[PDB]
Amino acid sequence: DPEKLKILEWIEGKERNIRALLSTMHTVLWAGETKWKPVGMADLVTPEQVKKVYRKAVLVVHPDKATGQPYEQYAKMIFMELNDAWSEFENQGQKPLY
Repeated sequence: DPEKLKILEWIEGKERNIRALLSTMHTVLWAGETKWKPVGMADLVTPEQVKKVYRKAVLVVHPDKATGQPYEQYAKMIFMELNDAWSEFENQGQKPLY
C-alpha cells in the first residue's frame, strides 16, 4: 500500500535520528490523528525537551492503542523507529543541540 511506502521513504535518511524523526513525524501520521502537533528543531534543544516530545510521540503511535486499527501497521513501524532512535540518543550521551 502507498502509505507504507511513504513511511519507508520517511525512515530512509533519518534512521536512528530522534530529532529528525520527531520534527517531521506529522508528515507521516494517518488522517484523523488529532493529538499530535508539529514540532520544530527549536523545541528539541535540551535533552529534557526531546524526552518530553518523544514521550508524547510514543503515546500517539503506541501499538497497543492501534491494535485493530487501519493504521495499526503504520503506528508499529513508526514506534520501533522512535524507540531505536531514542536508544541511540542515549548511547550518545543525550547531548544537547547546542
